[PDB]
Amino acid sequence: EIVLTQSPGTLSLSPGERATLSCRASQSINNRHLAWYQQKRGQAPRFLIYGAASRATGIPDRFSGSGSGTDFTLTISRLEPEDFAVYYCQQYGSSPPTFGQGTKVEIKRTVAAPSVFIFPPSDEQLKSGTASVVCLLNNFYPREAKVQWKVDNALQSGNSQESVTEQDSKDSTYSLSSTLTLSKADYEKHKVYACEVTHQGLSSPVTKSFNR
Amino acid sequence: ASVYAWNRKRISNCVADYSVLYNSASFSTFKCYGVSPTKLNDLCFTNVYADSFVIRGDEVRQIAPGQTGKIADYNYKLPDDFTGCVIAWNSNNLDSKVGGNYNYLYRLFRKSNLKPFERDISTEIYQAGSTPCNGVEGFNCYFPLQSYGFQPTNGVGYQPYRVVVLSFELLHAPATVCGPKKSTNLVKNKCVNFNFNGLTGTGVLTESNKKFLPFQQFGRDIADTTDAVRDPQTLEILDITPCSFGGV
Amino acid sequence: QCVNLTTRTQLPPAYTNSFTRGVYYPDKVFRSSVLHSTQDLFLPFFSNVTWFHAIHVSGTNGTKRFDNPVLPFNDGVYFASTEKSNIIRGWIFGTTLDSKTQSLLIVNNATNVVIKVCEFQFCNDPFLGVYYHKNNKSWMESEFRVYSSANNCTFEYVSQPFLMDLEGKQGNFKNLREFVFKNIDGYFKIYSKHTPINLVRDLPQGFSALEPLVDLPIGINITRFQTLLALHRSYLTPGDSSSGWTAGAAAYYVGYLQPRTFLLKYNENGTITDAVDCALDPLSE
Amino acid sequence: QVQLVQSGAEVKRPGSSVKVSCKASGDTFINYAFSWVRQAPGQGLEWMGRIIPILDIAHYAQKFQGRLTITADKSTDTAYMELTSLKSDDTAVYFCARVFRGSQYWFDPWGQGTLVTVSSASTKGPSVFPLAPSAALGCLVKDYFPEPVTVSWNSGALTSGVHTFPAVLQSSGLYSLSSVVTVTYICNVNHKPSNTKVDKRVEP
Ligand SMILES: *[C@@H]1O[C@H](CO)[C@@H](O)[C@H](O)[C@H]1NC(C)=O
Ligand SMILES: *[C@@H]1O[C@H](CO)[C@@H](O)[C@H](O)[C@H]1NC(C)=O
Ligand SMILES: *[C@@H]1O[C@H](CO)[C@@H](O)[C@H](O)[C@H]1NC(C)=O
Ligand SMILES: *[C@@H]1O[C@H](CO)[C@@H](O)[C@H](O)[C@H]1NC(C)=O
Ligand SMILES: *[C@@H]1O[C@H](CO)[C@@H](O)[C@H](O)[C@H]1NC(C)=O
Repeated sequence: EIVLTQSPGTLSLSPGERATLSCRASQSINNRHLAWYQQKRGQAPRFLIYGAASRATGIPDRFSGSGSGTDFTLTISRLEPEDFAVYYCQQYGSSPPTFGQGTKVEIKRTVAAPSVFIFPPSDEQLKSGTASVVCLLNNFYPREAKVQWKVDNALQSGNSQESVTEQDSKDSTYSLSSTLTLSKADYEKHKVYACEVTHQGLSSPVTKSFNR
Repeated sequence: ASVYAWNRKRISNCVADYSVLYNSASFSTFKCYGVSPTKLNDLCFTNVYADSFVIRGDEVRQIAPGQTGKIADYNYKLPDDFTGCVIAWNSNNLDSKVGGNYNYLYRLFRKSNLKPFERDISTEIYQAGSTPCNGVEGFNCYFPLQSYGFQPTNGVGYQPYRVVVLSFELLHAPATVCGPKKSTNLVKNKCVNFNFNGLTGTGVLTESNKKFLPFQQFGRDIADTTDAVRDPQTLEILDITPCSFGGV
Repeated sequence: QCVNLTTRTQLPPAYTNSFTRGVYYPDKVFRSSVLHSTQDLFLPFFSNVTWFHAIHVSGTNGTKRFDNPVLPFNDGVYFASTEKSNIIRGWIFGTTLDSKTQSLLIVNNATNVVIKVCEFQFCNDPFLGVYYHKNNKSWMESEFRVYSSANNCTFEYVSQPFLMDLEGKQGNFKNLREFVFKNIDGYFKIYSKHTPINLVRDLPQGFSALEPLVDLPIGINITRFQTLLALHRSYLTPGDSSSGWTAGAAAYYVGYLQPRTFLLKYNENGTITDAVDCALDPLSE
Repeated sequence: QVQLVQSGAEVKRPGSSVKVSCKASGDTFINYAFSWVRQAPGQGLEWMGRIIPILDIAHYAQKFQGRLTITADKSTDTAYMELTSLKSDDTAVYFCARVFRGSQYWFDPWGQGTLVTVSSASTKGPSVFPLAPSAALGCLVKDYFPEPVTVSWNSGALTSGVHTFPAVLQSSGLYSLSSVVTVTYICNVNHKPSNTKVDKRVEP
């Protein structure tokens, strides 16, 4: 009645089966007092199920609530392309209404090699202390990735591990950029900057480079 | 206040006058149950109450010993043997608000008949059906308190009427709430009848030079016969002279 | 808060004799050169009243006496206030004093007299107290341990605010404040008579007619009462609140009234000069 | 349920309180209560307060008690959420929702969301860095406080597969709105408060 730790973390495997959305709690829940939600692309959520048994007004029969004790589950039979949002939880049986974390349901994509676009800084931005070298790893499905470089010994830290927030595309591909936020004094001191990423698809897809 | 949270205020140890309320030509209803509408300035009570609440025009009739309705049963229960008096008047000019006056509430749904002189401000979701509501609305469960929604453009039955239900009580304690005791002019040097607080009789009132102690009222002679009294209004000592008599 | 006052020297009490004192005015009637024989509740001449005191000797052990016990109120209480530093400041009348019934509260603090009737939750030892400040030369109030909670009250008689002295002057007692408390037909009558005194103890002989003071609209059942004293907490008494207090110097002569027939002598101005017991000796009979 | 609408993004600085409004269409307002919940990037939804319009009473949580002042406006069917002492950790999307009168309730409808991030330091315009080729079409948009920035490439002539990147919260007045299109063809970058044409021609 105080926490709603979500058991699943990612359901982007395949949108052609059911879901779990297990909303566990430390204390025993009341007589089926749980409310589900649906928030897509960071917008206004929508009410899904009240009482974990009945369907909400306007919500089709494509969903199905289950559970009567503490391990509540939400099964969505015949998952449709529209159901690509984050489902939350609301245990309204206790005094303080608390929420959970959710699960991002998306589509699956291959693990093809990313891109090695390199943009060395010009004289305008070099003397401004921002020797930015943007490198985005485009067209890779798994969010789990560790950006790495070849900054004069093995790699560097901070400037080579920016890891900007990669948005989701229509083909479930992402692109995290690692811009070199270092100063100009350290830029003309290292060796050729090779861009890559630690990934199961290809650990060294580096094709482009720039000396000094 | 509202109908479900009528705030009473007891007033004792005072000289209260009811002539400014009965002879006012400003109140709508002055139905005094039990006691008479007049002669109320001669009944000394122990402590009186004053229940205040705002209801509609068609709900003033429900404030009486013995009635049926949503207000007379679930909101305010007047006892069967009521000795006070109900006072009400129209207040549509200042209570109503253009666009809806949702500041005066009342209770529609309850679970049992209320008892006389009971104030229940509980706001739990009453179960209209047989299933336990457990504190959620939208499952055939209704909220007890409802809004009135006073609007100036309404009939006489949907107008605010401030009701002041004055209650009386004569307990074993000495009566404190008394009536206004009027007085007359000081008639002196004539065979008249005096009507002082504790003394009553006849005689000739004259001037006296006796200086009484500043805590007494009257004084008797050696044979337990009162002869000199003190005026209640002014701190003057009079001399009650026996009115002349004799035989022919 | 209810502070349990400790560190109090225990000793058996004493008893004195009321030498023809406690004869109030029976009725509100004026009379001159008459001998009226009333049948009201008075104090018998040469009675045996209990002698309470509250002193504080500065010896090795001394006598840290603070007498304020609950006494039965049968039909009347004659209360003397022989003191020199305004220690006694009021009483607490009631039946059980457990916040379950109405009780009478009559306090006389430095600001004004507060005569209220309520259902206070009185502590096991209610008392007042002032603290002497050395930095700022003044006698300000310190604590108010009369009660802890307050229910709905039915009477309030807050008088006009004034300022008392509250000084700890030493010497003989110079303030005698007699108080007779009665309860007949509900009306709880209160009598008072302030006469100068120049003695330490052993209340002297002399007649004193107590004039009526108030006729409060009360009548709640009263059976018991106590005493509200005030301790002068100086800078030489350290520790907690139950040990850091000085009893000062005070003594009261609470007595009990009973039905009796007295013969009073009214003077030319309606004042009582002497009285006859008519029950103590055949001469008075 | 009802069509709930909120106010606009009130971007302020730490040390200035604001009050978000929420209209009420459809049915009446003296019959259903409103509430407020925040949604921070990375955090979850935390209940803050719920005011009852008919009873004129409100509630508060255990971590937001005293620091918030939630009122209502029964004249125009609007709810007010005033938060004093807006600290830097109060960056969250505040949603408006209608609840049922009672001890327990659920948020059936939802509002729009208001951004009140307290990071106001200056009003610096966009500074598109001229990314020299090694060698593709890339333009780094940094050194700007106001988050809303429109990115494009020759107004659709080159905008094809341009994956947008959110801005990382820097120290103050700096945001990294990186944007690279897969390979005149200039990167048309605009700004919402002050439209400045800093489009650099660094195509290889
Ligand atoms: C009563 O009123 C009269 C006239 O108003 C006045 O002369 C008199 O002193 C008053 N008495 C008291 C006790 O107030
Ligand atoms: C009467 O007075 C004397 C005087 O000291 C006292 O000792 C005694 O206790 C009192 N009571 C009785 C019953 O003698
Ligand atoms: C009001 O006073 C009466 C008198 O004793 C008491 O019975 C009653 O409980 C009091 N009311 C409250 C709310 O305490
Ligand atoms: C007052 O209380 C006492 C006991 O406390 C009882 O004996 C007496 O009868 C009571 N008197 C009245 C009038 O209730
Ligand atoms: C009685 O009063 C008169 C005048 O009022 C006064 O001269 C006389 O002294 C008084 N008697 C006494 C014993 O005080």
